Amino acid sequence: RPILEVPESVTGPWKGDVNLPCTYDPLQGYTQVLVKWLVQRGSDPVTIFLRDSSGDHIQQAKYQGRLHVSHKVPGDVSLQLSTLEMDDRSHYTCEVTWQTPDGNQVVRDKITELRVQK
Amino acid sequence: VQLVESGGGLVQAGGSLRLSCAASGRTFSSYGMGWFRQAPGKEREFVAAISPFGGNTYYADSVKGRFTISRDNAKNTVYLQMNSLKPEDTAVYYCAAGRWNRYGFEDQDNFDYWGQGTQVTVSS
Repeated sequence: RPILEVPESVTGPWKGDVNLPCTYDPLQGYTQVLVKWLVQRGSDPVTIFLRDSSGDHIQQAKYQGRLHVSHKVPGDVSLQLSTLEMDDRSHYTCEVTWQTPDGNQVVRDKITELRVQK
Repeated sequence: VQLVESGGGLVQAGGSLRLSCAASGRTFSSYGMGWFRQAPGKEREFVAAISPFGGNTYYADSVKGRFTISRDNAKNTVYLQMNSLKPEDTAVYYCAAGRWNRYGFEDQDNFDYWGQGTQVTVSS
């Protein structure tokens, strides 16, 4: 522990919307300092979303205006993608970094496969 | 997903063994695979891991330069070549599978599937 809770795969309808669940149980002392969602490009995970102390940042142009990440509940950083294209099919990684009172950082990630249907 | 280990047994210090682990399913390449070990009276500890996709490899510091992990995705098989074996390497070795990518591969809670283990004994 901690671990992220992310399904092995999700489906979304072509031209519709999809939610990629990424949840965790908040732990006493583990302050969330970074959230990233990444898309797998061969051997390279590529950041598409970053949440840091300055706010939310969409890091790949093709997701601009189509990407939201939950923020209202501690431990729910699920990703929502709208107007799905067939070219959105990929493996997506949820990655959360926590910092403990001593300054140590702990990182966890987990992969889901997004399939776009119909 | 079922995981089945092969290999193991008795070897002399300085010798070597190859362990293997076969996985069911059809999405093997997207799983990170790991090896863990447990000696009697001690807790289970990380040995090596290999990431999904590009297959980055990670090793406990005490096995770096001695053990090598690799995978054959067309065979759903992960291998552990344990060279330069020492009596301190005596333990039951377990293969495991999870959906981590670059982080958390040392944390046993990050692996959802486990084999029953194979015993390795290194005699001096």
